Amino acid sequence: KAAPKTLHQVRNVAYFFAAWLGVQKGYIEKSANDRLWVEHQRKVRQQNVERQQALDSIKLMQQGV
Amino acid sequence: KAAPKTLHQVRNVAYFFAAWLGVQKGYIEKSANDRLWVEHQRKVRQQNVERQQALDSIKLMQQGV
Amino acid sequence: LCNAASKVQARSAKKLAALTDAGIQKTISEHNANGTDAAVSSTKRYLAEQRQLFHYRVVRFFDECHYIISGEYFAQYTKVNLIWDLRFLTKLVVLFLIGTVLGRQSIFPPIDPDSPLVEALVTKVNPNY
Amino acid sequence: LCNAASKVQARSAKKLAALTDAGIQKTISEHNANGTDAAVSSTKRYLAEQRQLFHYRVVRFFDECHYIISGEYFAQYTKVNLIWDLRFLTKLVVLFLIGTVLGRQSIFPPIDPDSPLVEALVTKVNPNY
Amino acid sequence: MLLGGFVPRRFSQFNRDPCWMFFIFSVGFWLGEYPAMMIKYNARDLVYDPHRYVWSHHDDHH
Amino acid sequence: YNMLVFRDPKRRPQLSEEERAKVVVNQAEWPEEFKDFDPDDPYKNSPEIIKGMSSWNLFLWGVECAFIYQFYELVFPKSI
Ligand SMILES: CCCCCCCCCCCCCCCCCC(=O)OC[C@H](COP(=O)([O-])OCC(O)COP(=O)([O-])OC[C@@H](COC(=O)CCCCCCCCCCCCCCCCC)OC(=O)CCCCCCCCCCCCCCCCC)OC(=O)CCCCCCCCCCCCCCCCC
Ligand SMILES: CCCCCCCCCCCCCCCCCC(=O)OC[C@H](COP(=O)([O-])OCC(O)COP(=O)([O-])OC[C@@H](COC(=O)CCCCCCCCCCCCCCCCC)OC(=O)CCCCCCCCCCCCCCCCC)OC(=O)CCCCCCCCCCCCCCCCC
Ligand SMILES: CCCCCCCCCCCCCCCCCC(=O)OC[C@H](COP(=O)([O-])OCC(O)COP(=O)([O-])OC[C@@H](COC(=O)CCCCCCCCCCCCCCCCC)OC(=O)CCCCCCCCCCCCCCCCC)OC(=O)CCCCCCCCCCCCCCCCC
Ligand SMILES: CCCCCCCCCCCCCCCCCC(=O)OC[C@H](COP(=O)([O-])OCC(O)COP(=O)([O-])OC[C@@H](COC(=O)CCCCCCCCCCCCCCCCC)OC(=O)CCCCCCCCCCCCCCCCC)OC(=O)CCCCCCCCCCCCCCCCC
Ligand SMILES: CCCCCCCCCCCCCCCCCC(=O)OC[C@H](COP(=O)([O-])OCC[N+](C)(C)C)OC(=O)CCCCCCCCCCCCCCCCC
Ligand SMILES: CCCCCCCC/C=C\CCCCCCCC(=O)O[C@H](COC(=O)CCCCCCC/C=C/CCCCCCCC)COP(=O)(O)OCCN
Ligand SMILES: CCCCCCCC/C=C\CCCCCCCC(=O)O[C@H](COC(=O)CCCCCCC/C=C/CCCCCCCC)COP(=O)(O)OCCN
Repeated sequence: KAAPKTLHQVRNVAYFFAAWLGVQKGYIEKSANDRLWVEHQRKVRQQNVERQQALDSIKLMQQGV
Repeated sequence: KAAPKTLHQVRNVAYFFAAWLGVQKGYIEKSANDRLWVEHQRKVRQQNVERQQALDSIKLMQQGV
Repeated sequence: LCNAASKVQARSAKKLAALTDAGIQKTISEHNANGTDAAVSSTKRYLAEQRQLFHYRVVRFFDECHYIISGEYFAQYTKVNLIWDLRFLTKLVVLFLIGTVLGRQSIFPPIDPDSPLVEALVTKVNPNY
Repeated sequence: LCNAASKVQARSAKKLAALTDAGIQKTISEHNANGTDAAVSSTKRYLAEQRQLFHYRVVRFFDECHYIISGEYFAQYTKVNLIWDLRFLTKLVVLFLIGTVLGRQSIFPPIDPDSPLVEALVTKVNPNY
Repeated sequence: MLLGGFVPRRFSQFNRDPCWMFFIFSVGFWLGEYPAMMIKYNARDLVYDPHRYVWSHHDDHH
Repeated sequence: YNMLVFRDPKRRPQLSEEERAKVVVNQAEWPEEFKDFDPDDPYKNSPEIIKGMSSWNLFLWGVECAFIYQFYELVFPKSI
């Protein structure tokens, strides 16, 4: 059993590992972006609620009970 | 040269043709949707222009020259 | 980290020795003696054969087309041929659906601007996707 | 529609007869006599061989890992090995980039909500895409 | 009572008996319907119904 | 052996060791289906019901049927 003249199997494994690592990088980036957008939407809804509350308060003052 | 016992090549060609036809269907659908959206955006811009012109006309009347 | 690697190598060696195929064992022994890779050589041989058989595929396709068009295929039609044709039809249908999905680059049909579902597009949590 | 088909079949037949490979011609003759397909048989043989060589691949991988780790690979390092390693590095880089693109499912990085480019997302001509 | 009958040794033998052929077809259906649901129900273009808050089963059964 | 809960039946030996040792095995008389017979894999050489139809092909057929069942409405939707 002589020494291997080629390293094809190791190269294939390394190819798979590199592709997997790239996939992990992309997944992490996408997940972070999704979390950021979720927080932004939550803030938008909170601002809308505050605006509606302010409008209701002004209408209540106009009612003058 | 006996008659063929299998029709593998014809089946492969038919597989390719079916996939191609499906691709054509999807492409046609997407193109129609894109044209519809382009027309909708053009109409939106036209409506915005008309609204701006109406606002300018009202402001001109307020100017009263 | 090393014991696991040794165990996996031992298991693969046992399975490789277990097989009783004369050709496979002969090729493995020859490549081990020469230090080359048997699997890669097999892949190259297969690709070479396919490269040299392209026009054979074309000729076979034309021969099969003549056989079907001549009506000789349906003369000896049997239940097995019916089963094969049903498999063929199923593959055609699934390929057509996949082709449509890829063609429009979307699982679902796109929404028209006049549809009331446009609001859903406007209210996307992440507009990037 | 028919003359073109006949011409293509004739050209493929001429090319098939032209090749001077004893094994290919022998296989073609045998399959023609039996009425079977040579290309499909070759594909099945290749798949069977690969199925029977999986553990051979594993053993070769471990042997190559031992060869590299032992330092014997670098003892006989030559320019050809350098060329192969450069090819290997290039493939690794391109695969990493492709993997990132697929992982985020977008050619370009997604836009953050606080970025000023969000307007572009809002002003999409076709929100479906 | 599970007393006897044809028993394939491995996957490749499921084609040696019509009944096991139908069984493996059914298993393929069963296991392949899950990836289909993954692709269909996690699609990018899938959009929640805008009127999903108009009505729900939770209010109805309550 | 077992395939899930289905266990392969095994014939109990009926001959004693002394009588068994005197038996002369002649596989030439055995059917081609059962030569080099192995209790752990008696159907290795058994013929296929349909020539060229592999188990993987049927598995893939079922998977394709499931994909059709789930995706046909995406391409040919129908109104209520
Ligand atoms: C939105 C659109 C975006 C578009 C972007 C752009 C698109 C591309 C455009 C073009 C760009 C330029 C061209 C680039 C080409 C690059 C590819 C190329 O040429 O490849 C040839 C190259 C071989 O070329 P070579 O060296 O010249 O070959 C010499 C001989 O021919 C060798 O002959 P042979 O006999 O060896 O032939 C077999 C060989 C050749 O076969 C092929 O050719 C394969 C197919 C080639 C194309 C691959 C493209 C990959 C692109 C990304 C992924 C896309 C999907 C691919 C689907 C492939 C399905 C098979 O097979 C392989 O390559 C085998 C690779 C797989 C190895 C598996 C081993 C895994 C071991 C894991 C162990 C883990 C242990 C952990 C223990 C931990 C303990 C603590 O093969 C590869 O690079 C293979 C890459 C495979 C990557 C797969 C990644 C999958 C995703 C990650 C995994 C996720 C699931 C599993 C996770 C499990 C948990 C970890
Ligand atoms: C005569 C004129 C000459 C040129 C004159 C000067 C220039 C004039 C200008 C025009 C030049 C045109 C281009 C040059 C010709 C190229 C074709 C050629 O000759 O190839 C022969 C070549 C055989 O030559 P060989 O040296 O005997 O090779 C031995 C074996 O290949 C074995 O090789 P190996 O031992 O190195 O093996 C390496 C390893 C490595 O093998 C591989 O990695 C296989 C390749 C994988 C794909 C990578 C990308 C390929 C490139 C695509 C983009 C090309 C852009 C540029 C094209 C320009 C065309 C004008 O192989 C494997 O492990 C086996 C592969 C198994 C995996 C199969 C599955 C692949 C899945 C791919 C997944 C990714 C898809 C994308 C989406 C993914 C989404 C997740 O045949 C092929 O294998 C061709 C396959 C690809 C065909 C399509 C290529 C693109 C279109 C070419 C059009 C050419 C028109 C010419 C008309 C002439 C009329 C008279
Ligand atoms: C957004 C995400 C969406 C995800 C959706 C879901 C994704 C899928 C999930 C899973 C779903 C369930 C599973 C379904 C599996 C279906 C596929 C399958 O099983 O395949 C096996 C099946 C064979 O199985 P079998 O019958 O058991 O084979 C028996 C033996 O093993 C046979 O062994 P063999 O020795 O024959 O082995 C070779 C054989 C096997 O090779 C393979 O296995 C191929 C790869 C299999 C997977 C293919 C998937 C296709 C899906 C759609 C496309 C995606 C990209 C695929 C990239 C493939 C790259 C190679 O090769 C072929 O099959 C060759 C097919 C190509 C034939 C090319 C002939 C073209 C002639 C054109 C002449 C035009 C003349 C016009 C004259 C007009 C005059 C007026 O092969 C196919 O079905 C091949 C389909 C190829 C479709 C290609 C369509 C490309 C797009 C259209 C063309 C556009 C560019 C060109 C236009 C030119 C202008 C016209
Ligand atoms: C022992 C227990 C067994 C199960 C008992 C019941 C249940 C118990 C639980 C376990 C169940 C596991 C599932 C059943 C086993 C399946 C694998 C198998 O045995 O294959 C035999 C078979 C070898 O034995 P054979 O029966 O003699 O087959 C001969 C040949 O297959 C030749 O076949 P042929 O002559 O009929 O040829 C047909 C034709 C047809 O071949 C093909 O076309 C190849 C397949 C193409 C893809 C089609 C879809 C495949 C299914 C994907 C989704 C699977 C979901 C369900 C999986 C559930 C798994 C639990 O072949 C070709 O033309 C060659 C294909 C060359 C093209 C390659 C490129 C393909 C690209 C595909 C494009 C689409 C990509 C997606 C994105 C596209 C975007 C545009 O191996 C293979 O060839 C399959 C290799 C792949 C293995 C992975 C399959 C999926 C995951 C399986 C997990 C297994 C777990 C087992 C647990 C055991 C623990 C120790
Ligand atoms: C002049 C003559 C002209 C002739 C022109 C002929 C043109 C023919 C065009 C193609 C027709 C294709 C018809 C078939 C496909 C129909 C698809 C369809 O309607 O699907 C919708 C239906 C579904 O309808 P649906 O859309 O209401 O269901 C969706 C349901 N939800 C929403 C819950 C998901 O799809 C199916 O039911 C698919 C079932 C499988 C189909 C394939 C069966 C193959 C055989 C398998 C059984 C046998 C196995 C044996 C194994 C063991 C052997 C020993
Ligand atoms: C993960 C990738 C999976 C790959 C599967 C690919 C399947 C595709 C099947 C259908 C293809 C035809 C579709 C027809 C419509 C395409 C339109 C188009 O370009 O769409 C782009 C996507 O197009 C691309 O990015 C790809 C363009 C072409 C890529 C070519 C790939 C490499 C080809 C090499 C060819 C080499 C020579 C071979 C010759 C063969 C033919 C003779 C996105 O469009 P929108 O998002 O709406 O607009 C974006 C800007 N607002
Ligand atoms: C044209 C197809 C090209 C195919 C190339 C595929 C390359 C993919 C490489 C990366 C994969 C991992 C990505 C991780 C992140 C995914 C997140 C997600 O779900 O995104 C979906 C993409 O998900 C999918 O559609 C695919 C889901 C999984 C598909 C599974 C494929 C088939 C698996 C077969 C399993 C059978 C058993 C095998 C066992 C092996 C392992 C033990 C898109 O929607 P989003 O925009 O993110 O948000 C949706 C919310 N409205």
